[PDB]
Amino acid sequence: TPDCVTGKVEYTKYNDDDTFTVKVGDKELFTNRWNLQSLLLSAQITGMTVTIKTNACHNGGTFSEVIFR
Amino acid sequence: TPDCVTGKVEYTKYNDDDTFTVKVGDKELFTNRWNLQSLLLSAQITGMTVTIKTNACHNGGTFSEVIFR
Amino acid sequence: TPDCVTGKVEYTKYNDDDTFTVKVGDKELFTNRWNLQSLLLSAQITGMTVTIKTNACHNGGTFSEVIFR
Amino acid sequence: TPDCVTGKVEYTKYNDDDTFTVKVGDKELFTNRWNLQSLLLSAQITGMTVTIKTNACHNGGTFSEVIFR
Amino acid sequence: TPDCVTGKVEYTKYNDDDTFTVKVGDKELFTNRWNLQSLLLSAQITGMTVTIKTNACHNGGTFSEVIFR
Repeated sequence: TPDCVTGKVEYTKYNDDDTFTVKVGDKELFTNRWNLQSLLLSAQITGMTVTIKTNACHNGGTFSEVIFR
Repeated sequence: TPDCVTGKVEYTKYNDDDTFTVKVGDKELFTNRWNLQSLLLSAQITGMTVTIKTNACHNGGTFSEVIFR
Repeated sequence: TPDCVTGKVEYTKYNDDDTFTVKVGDKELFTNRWNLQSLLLSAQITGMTVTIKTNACHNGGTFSEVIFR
Repeated sequence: TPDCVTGKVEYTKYNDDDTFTVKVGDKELFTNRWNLQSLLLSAQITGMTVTIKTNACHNGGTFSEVIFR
Repeated sequence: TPDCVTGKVEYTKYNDDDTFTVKVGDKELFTNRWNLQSLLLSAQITGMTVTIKTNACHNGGTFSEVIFR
């Protein structure tokens, strides 16, 4: 899957539909994977660099693959 | 959903009905989303600025949307 | 419900019946709410001041309401 | 349940069966309590001293009661 | 289960099939145990040494047993 954005997690958002948004690089993207919520907030808090890979690489686009570096 | 309040989490409260209350800005708001409890306590502990988004923007109002910065 | 004790968590204990005990101020109290276990351990580790609210405000009293500050 | 051993968690072992071995002081002890399992991991991650309470205080002994200090 | 690799977690990856991959030593290994995800990211974050035990000890192999040190 192509890299979409890489960078520290700028901010995150818990959404009303229970999905979870991250702003990384130039994009907000959201995931419907419950498991990723804790992981991504941890990554935000600790300032980890993450790479979000998705074919739907647009603002508001969906993702389910993350590399934590 | 419009922003309701933004600030550090002044305190949180675990309620007898197992809902979870946050005090942010000038409002106590509560959520019954279990996923949010650990996210909100982490945001409080680490001193994140959160924005609670809700249409019940008044004391005692319910919410299910949060930005963590 | 009335405040019972306020202070840092002195220690916590996971009990054989799967309830969870905290010591705050001069009182040892316990809760049967699963949700509170990780929250209370996190409060303890991070040095948060908690207020345990309960009408059973005595050693061995049960509680299900906590303010984390 | 009497004290068995007090110390920092030397290692934790998540087993195939999903049981959870912990080594504290010179004792390797197993527990089947999933929640207690994740509290121990948090304790080890953050450097907490714990007291494992059990009558079966030998390698391979079981427990279900811990004091997090 | 026999030892596969021992080392710090170099990076981790959340996969589209909801399994989680760790790079330790010269191996990428993945697990389907949800519970291990947070613990493995934590080990990565804190620089903990892990020992992954599996018979599938080869790049891309699966695992379900870990010792956190």
